[PDB]
Amino acid sequence: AKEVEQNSGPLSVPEGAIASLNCTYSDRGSQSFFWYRQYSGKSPELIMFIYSNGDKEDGRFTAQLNKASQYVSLLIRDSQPSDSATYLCAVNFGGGKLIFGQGTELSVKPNIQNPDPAVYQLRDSKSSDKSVCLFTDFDSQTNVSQSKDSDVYITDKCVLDMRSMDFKSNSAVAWSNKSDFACANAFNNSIIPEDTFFPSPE
Amino acid sequence: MIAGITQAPTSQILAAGRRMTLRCTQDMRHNAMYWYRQDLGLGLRLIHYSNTAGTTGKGEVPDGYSVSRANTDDFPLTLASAVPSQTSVYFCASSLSFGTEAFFGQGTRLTVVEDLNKVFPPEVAVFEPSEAEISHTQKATLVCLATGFYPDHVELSWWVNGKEVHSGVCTDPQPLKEQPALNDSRYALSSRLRVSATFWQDPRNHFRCQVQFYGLSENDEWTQDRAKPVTQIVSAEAWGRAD
Ligand SMILES: [Li+]
Repeated sequence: AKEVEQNSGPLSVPEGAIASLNCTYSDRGSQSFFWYRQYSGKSPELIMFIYSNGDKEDGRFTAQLNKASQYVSLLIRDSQPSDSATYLCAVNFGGGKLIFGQGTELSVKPNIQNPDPAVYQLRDSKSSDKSVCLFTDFDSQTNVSQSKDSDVYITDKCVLDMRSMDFKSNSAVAWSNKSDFACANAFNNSIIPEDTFFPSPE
Repeated sequence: MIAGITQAPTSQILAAGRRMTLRCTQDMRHNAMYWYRQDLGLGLRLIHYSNTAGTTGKGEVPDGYSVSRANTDDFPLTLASAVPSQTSVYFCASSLSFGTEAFFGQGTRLTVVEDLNKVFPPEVAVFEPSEAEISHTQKATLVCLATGFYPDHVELSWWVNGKEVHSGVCTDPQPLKEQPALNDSRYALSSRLRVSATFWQDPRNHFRCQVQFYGLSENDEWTQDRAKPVTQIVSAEAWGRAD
């Protein structure tokens, strides 16, 4: 990516809203324009192609090419959390090169219906001294910061979808093998909102 | 009935300085073939391309790699002397002709290591839903942790009563470093599976988190006390509990 350029993002879009992705390119020899979608740990798959100036519509996707202004764009109407992926602009150049942009990660944030932020402590199913902390049920604007202590591990948040209950929720996990660790040492006031339900494990 | 595009191997750990050829074959009679590497800041960068049998060209990052195109079917990528900066995810793609839709293979995770006994399989543990969650929400989240692995060549899946589930699952997109000050740090990855409290409460329900690790091949030499860190599956499991 140097003849084809994109912002890396991540771009954050509320569910239902229009997601807009843009890509620019060098005008010498550019023939055809592609949008690829790449899910995490998967391969890029073609969603749209365009070669003449104007709009092209396919379902919720709209591609727009303006060769004079040297951009190409993709609009995603009615965006769903399952649209969260990396979107890759690709351009065909004369002589054989298919050049990709750096990709824009789109995160489509679920509207959390009933935020119920909580941190729960879970025990290992196997006989051990081990537990993990689960921060869950928080709203989608919550930022989960990286640990500031080497031996305390804190994940980023992810969205799970219980499809048959029509229920989405956010969570992040923390754990530590430090002798004096409490879940609160990881999910502290820099992360958890006011009135987080933080029950003592029994 | 066509196999489509296939890359081989699917994973490789290489000692630095060794020669390596990544293979890509397609049975679609496609004329144009491409090799890309993908790295977290950089997106997909074209290494070499071949618009047609017998013609290859340099892409954006050709240094340290070569290709040939003796046949329509195949496009091999060769690393003459592997260096750590060649650690990447490699994608081969093909299109019918120059300019048509590119179809990508599955990708090859290649890690080039200076030291082979930095390589470790994951340990895997499942953590049972907390009673306070079950009481507060009538839902029950299980957590799987894969820890202590190097390099980051893992695939985590959940299996409920012998069948893979995707609903109510999310897994971290990137593993985290257990010791980020060390540039050879082992990794950890977590995943959740959330079910209704009544599903978790049924002692007939079996939950398994399975981690496929890609390690050293059967060819590679091993001299340490610990087991050879081969390509392997490590699992952990829990049964449902009424109480
Ligand atoms: Li909030």
